[PDB]
Amino acid sequence: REEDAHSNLSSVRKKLDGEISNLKKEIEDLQLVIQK
Amino acid sequence: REEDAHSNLSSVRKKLDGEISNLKKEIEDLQLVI
Repeated sequence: REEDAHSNLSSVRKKLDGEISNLKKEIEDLQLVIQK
Repeated sequence: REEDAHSNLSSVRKKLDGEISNLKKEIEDLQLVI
């Protein structure tokens, strides 16, 4: 149960960590466009 | 081990859901001026 449950969770975490990194990064790009 | 790890995961997971939604909110609000 809890190996697969650890995997199910950690794969969700792999989506959650991925998005959050695209979010922090695409903000940086966006601000480099914004800067005036 | 794996139950405390279940907690170590779900705590971080809740910290993720939180921080994801902060960032996602602000972006979505900000886009509304373009």
